[PDB]
Amino acid sequence: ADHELFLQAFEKPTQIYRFLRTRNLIAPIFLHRTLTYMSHRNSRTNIKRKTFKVDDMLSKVEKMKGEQESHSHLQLTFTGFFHKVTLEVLLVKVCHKKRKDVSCPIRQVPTGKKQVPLNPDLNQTKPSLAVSSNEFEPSNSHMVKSYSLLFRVFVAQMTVFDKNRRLQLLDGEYEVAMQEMQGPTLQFTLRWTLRIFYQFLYNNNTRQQTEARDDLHCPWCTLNCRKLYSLLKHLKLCHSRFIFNYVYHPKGARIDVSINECYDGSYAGNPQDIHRQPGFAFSRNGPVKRTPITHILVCRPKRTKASMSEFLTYSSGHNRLYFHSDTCLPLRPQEMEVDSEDEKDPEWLREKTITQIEEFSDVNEGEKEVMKLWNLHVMKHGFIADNQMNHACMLFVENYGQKIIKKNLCRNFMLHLVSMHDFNLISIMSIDKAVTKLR
Amino acid sequence: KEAAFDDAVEERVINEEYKIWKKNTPFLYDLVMTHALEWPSLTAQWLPDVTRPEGKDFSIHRLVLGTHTSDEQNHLVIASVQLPNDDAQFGGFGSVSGKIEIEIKINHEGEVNRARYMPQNPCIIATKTPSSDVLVFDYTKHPSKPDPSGECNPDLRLRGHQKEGYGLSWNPNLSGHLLSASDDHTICLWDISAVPKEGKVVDAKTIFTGHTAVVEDVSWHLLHESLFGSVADDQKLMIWDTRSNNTSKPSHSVDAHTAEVNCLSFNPYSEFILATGSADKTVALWDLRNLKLKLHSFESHKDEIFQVQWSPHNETILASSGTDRRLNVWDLSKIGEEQSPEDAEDGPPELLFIHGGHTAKISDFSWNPNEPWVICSVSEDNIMQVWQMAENIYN
Amino acid sequence: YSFKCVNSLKEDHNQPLFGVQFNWHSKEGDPLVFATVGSNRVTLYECHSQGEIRLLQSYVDADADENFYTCAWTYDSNTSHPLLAVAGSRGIIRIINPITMQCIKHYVGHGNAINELKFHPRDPNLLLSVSKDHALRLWNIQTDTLVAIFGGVEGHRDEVLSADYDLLGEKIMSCGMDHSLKLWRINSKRMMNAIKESYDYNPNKTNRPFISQKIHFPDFSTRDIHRNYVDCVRWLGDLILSKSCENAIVCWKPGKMEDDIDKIKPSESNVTILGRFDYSQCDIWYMRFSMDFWQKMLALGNQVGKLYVWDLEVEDPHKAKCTTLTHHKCGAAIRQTSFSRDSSILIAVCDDASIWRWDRLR
Ligand SMILES: [Mg+2]
Repeated sequence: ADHELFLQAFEKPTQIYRFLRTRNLIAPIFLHRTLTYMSHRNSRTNIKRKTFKVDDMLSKVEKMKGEQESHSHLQLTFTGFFHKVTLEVLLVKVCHKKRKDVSCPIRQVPTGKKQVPLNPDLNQTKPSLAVSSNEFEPSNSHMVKSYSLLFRVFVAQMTVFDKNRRLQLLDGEYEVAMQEMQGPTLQFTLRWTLRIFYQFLYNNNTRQQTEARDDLHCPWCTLNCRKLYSLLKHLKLCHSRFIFNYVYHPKGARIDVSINECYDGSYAGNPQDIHRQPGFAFSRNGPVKRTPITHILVCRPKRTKASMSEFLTYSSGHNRLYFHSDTCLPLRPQEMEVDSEDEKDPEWLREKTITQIEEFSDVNEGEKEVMKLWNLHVMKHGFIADNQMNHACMLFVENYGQKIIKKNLCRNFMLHLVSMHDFNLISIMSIDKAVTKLR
Repeated sequence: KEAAFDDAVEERVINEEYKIWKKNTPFLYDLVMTHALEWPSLTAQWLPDVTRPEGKDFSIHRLVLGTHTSDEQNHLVIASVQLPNDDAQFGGFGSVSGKIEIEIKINHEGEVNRARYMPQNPCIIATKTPSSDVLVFDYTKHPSKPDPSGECNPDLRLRGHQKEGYGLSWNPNLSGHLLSASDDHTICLWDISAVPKEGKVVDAKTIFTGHTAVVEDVSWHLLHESLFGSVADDQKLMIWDTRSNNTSKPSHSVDAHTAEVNCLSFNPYSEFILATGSADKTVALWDLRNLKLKLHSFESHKDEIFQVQWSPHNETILASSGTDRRLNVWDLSKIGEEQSPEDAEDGPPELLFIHGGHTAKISDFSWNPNEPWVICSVSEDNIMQVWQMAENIYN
Repeated sequence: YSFKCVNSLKEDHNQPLFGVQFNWHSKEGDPLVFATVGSNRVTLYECHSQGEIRLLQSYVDADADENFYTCAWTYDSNTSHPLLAVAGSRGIIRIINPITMQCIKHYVGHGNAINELKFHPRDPNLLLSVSKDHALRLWNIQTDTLVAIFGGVEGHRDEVLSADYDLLGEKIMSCGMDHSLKLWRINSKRMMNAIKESYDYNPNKTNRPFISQKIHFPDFSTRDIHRNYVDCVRWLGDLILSKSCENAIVCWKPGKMEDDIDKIKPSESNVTILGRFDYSQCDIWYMRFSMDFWQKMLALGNQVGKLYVWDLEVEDPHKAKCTTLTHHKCGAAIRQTSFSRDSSILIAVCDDASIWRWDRLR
């Protein structure tokens, strides 16, 4: 028993839900508090009227309160740099990304530069002041996202505001470091101027058992179910690629899990894409036509109540991929039209019969040619009723007039007419009539 | 490259997620109706009329659908649906043969970019086309069996635009009054309330130009016959009260969102409540009295937003659709309601519901009359879904 | 005329291999590259001097269980990248681009395992696929369309095994379990009209499915040669070569020595045998022989690990040649032989997922 089997098997379903866990945690598929059996969630009710013509006044007053205050230039000197050359300071302006824009727009405008000493030190001074106007404007409250401050000689950066248009920069002497492309640093000032258990079955060849820690939280999606009922539900529905069973060990709960057997998970889209030569499948970049279908799933619910004892959809249209009768290839939704790839005359048959005729030795070409030219037309229309035979020979020469003439074979045609009358299907009243219509 | 690998992965993931949502549906809705069309659509409109045959358990409704095929003949379509109108009935629920059927086909030149029926006459509808004009039709004047030849009676097309567009709105009070909005940065207005000499040529009565960006949407007032706003990618909403005679300077104009505005809608039951929708993945709203106040923001969509629609039969219920393959349902009453940490990790309170059916960019949706709480949705995957949420959620 | 074991390798999965194929599309001077397919893996090596061989690349299929069977080297007219296609028991045909290390094309239209793949010597988009479905198909690997289906009222009745293009590429032979060997033609007008059509079809253009060609008749056949299975045939100029489990290789021509190859009437009912070749212990089937691009020497694997070599020269097949190069390590079996474009090296696969190498000393 190479237990890697038990491993490899149960390996697969895990990572999937694992990824799905995070995804859903940020990518909700549906608000859980709406769920029926998760009714303990959504503690609030739906009891309120809340007329609207008053919603404004509550905000009309609230905005008087919400308007706290605002800030009303700047000037700051750079204490000499320190390290164990002119400086470069910029004003970068960030705006909101737009429709055609793939990333946020940033505008790095320089307010100016100065000449800092070459990594100076203390007690040597006896000085470049940076003064800023109101470069930022209140109109920018619709276009720019944020403003930051850049510093190079060698890189450094700071930002000016908060998302609430809240300045983050008071006035004072500050000591900061910087990086290139402890150690180098610069100073400056600023101024504004029941225990639960599991058991993992492997078709009884082996198994493994564990115990739930921090129970009533999903061992995969960490969903907080507050009842064995709701937990059992969420498990036997969401993490469906397995199967479960309720054992009720005396210690409070035990669930011996097993893998699903079928779990019919296969692509549910245009059933044709599955076979598009790769690179084109899942194109998702051009409308495509397909056959119409209609399903029904939720018609009228029961709305029963909880019952732990319990714990222990039709079609209309074509729902598959049809194939060509003779090559086993897919069938486009248009090719499945009136074309029915079937009729009375199979090519290979026409060939086979002529060939078989040619086996005969005791015949003249003035006979074989005739027999073939006739039997083929026989096949072509499928004559059965004896009352047809008159019209038959008629149409026969009606088609093969030019040929038998070009064959100069009409005389044996007449011999055939003789034979056929002999077999009681022609009247003399037409035999001649043939040679008549012939010319 | 990378994007290809990544997209393959994303596709497989979406497939899994839809599998799960399907497995989970029964405890979630009061109706599930799915149907596949041969060619997708870009339109949605419930006909305001309903018939309910007796001795049965179901109603009957008619829907207004468009068509954007690949290359072949285009068509305007309206089909039939048998909604269960019953509480005790449940082959499936009613007859065994069919619940949906096409009934109306009309030849069409170019795809359909927009289609709405006239409020005064449902037999009158409009049509936005890949061209730079407008088409109007009355189905009762054409057979359902389509002209095998092709193009047919345009039924009084219009004139006055130079690039295509998507805006479309009759005036509810005034017949014939209809607004348009196209890439021309202009709003063109015809009045077909009386055109005896049709000639298939009517020019727009008035042409407004106040946006300097490609306009996106326009909607009349709901009570006033002389009031309507404007939407372009300027992120500027402009208020256009007519009878003031200035196609250049509107009555009002402000910035709505930081991204381009897409969809716009007014509350029916109120007088002042506006519902706005933009590319900002945001949802704002305003009032006719004062405007310098973004009243609120719904912030859960994860991509652009293309449609907003208030609820009939419900004063405080709205709907937000976009591209994220999701669909939201909000609540104006639960604005900032203290909820449990698990209720909060579920989501903010005022957000009411989220639809989980489609698996592509949700093209369009619609409420309906004649039925309290149901909405049909159309994606780009030839997919039409109709549903009814479970009842317990409200009350 | 002397090869020496200058290297021998072995896999790890130990499951027998079957395929060996030098890339006979080497721009003169480029290194020697060759590949080999096993249970469910492919292998990329390069011949180096001093009996050195260097692992290059390897892929594997996990999603099912298959025992790959054959391979073939080709290129792309568009950008000249090397191209390799393989197929196994599942009956699917895959197409891999080593330059990107990916499969770009897959084909599924058979009903059983596949047994061999070859290409038209001239056209590089024509793939012949022989199966157990009694049907020999033929694809346009470029426009993604089938062309012909040889088999039917007069086809093979049991599990076609092996086929071989003529030297110029207009005539084919086929052999299968039913002791039967049949001739097909390609030069027919109808056929080449079909091919040209195949090179022209847009699915978006028409609402019609492309129309293949069904052929229900060999040009000529017989079963009088062997009284056992036949599992490998080789065109010889205008002569024929074939082997059975009867421990002898035979050369013959249809009809009489006077009978031209291109005048043969379909109802021909005579064949002319010329000579026989001999060896020992080939008492099982599915074992192949190969030949140099210069058609001057003969290689053949063996059941007990031996070898047997002849010359395709004036050496009279009565007493043409006898050359057995042998080593003492594996005598499990040897499936298949393969030469370079020149006659420098010769590889063969043992039944135990072990490789061999023999460097010639002329
Ligand atoms: Mg693919």
